[PDB]
Amino acid sequence: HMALSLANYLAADSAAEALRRDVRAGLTATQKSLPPKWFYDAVGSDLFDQITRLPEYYPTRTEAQILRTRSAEIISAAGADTLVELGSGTSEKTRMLLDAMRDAELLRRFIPFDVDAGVLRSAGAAIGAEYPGIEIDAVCGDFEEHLGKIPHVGRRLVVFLGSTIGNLTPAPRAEFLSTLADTLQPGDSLLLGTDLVKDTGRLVRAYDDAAGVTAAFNRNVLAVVNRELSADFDLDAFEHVAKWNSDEERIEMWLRARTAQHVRVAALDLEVDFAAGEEMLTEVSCKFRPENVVAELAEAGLRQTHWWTDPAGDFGLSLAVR
Ligand SMILES: O=C(O)[C@H](Cc1c[nH+]c[nH]1)[NH+]1CCOCC1
Repeated sequence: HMALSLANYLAADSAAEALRRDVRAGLTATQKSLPPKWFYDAVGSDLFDQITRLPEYYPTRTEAQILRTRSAEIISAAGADTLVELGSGTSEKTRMLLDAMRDAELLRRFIPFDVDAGVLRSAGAAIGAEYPGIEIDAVCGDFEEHLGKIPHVGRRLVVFLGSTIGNLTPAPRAEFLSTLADTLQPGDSLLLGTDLVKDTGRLVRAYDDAAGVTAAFNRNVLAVVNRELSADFDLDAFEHVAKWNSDEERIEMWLRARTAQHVRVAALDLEVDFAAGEEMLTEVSCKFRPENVVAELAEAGLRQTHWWTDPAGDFGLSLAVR
């Protein structure tokens, strides 16, 4: 029910300042862009939840199937009594891992780490009910800033699933893995999900579904800016575009102005213009090669001890240690 510890390192005013800075920088750049972290307000989070069930969006169900068939092996290899989730704690994937830890009579502690305190409370109540006696220590924070705030207690399995790591470009990605590695003690393990290079048609369709749900998700960042910064983006004026970048081997989401648009952002005393056909970058989703996952882990000071992948080779999970 209500048993919980929660530390909260995210302030509303600090988030508001960050949005103002990001939007100013992003909209005044010659090549316009917006950071994807701002996708995930309440509406955008619900849209992403729906995305995970789209026929075209294979990543979630593919990762889940790997966990479904190999969770016992993962938990045995980790030997952890504490599950740290860099993420909500709300998915069936979490429960697959917790179940396996319970089955092995190892489970003692759950540490959900996410940006929404309300979500963490909900996760804590649900998990607390399903695994009686489990200790829950929630951390409300940003995984690019507050990894050092994660408690160093027990033998910890830190999981970073869904190929979230792919939403970081190489420089911030390397910094993230290095920082994360620095927090691991002997006996701790990282479980990392990475979406893999594959048929490019399938990749593009995964980010441009027939039902237009990803398009709604993408355009919602404009609604976020409209509401929070008193802007007047016309969402109907922007086309959703998903591209495969073969040089960087990443999916990119863009918003393309159908016609010329004049946008006023009142909170920033700012006016910007979009030319007809002008495109604005809103997200990258890097796709990996198995050999390069090993390399990127190595550069961060982590040794991959286990590698799991579906029979189609669509998705991969790494276990890595110091
Ligand atoms: O790149 C993706 O596949 C998604 C974001 C996304 C899905 N569809 C469009 N963007 N990310 C992966 C795991 O959760 C965090 C976000």
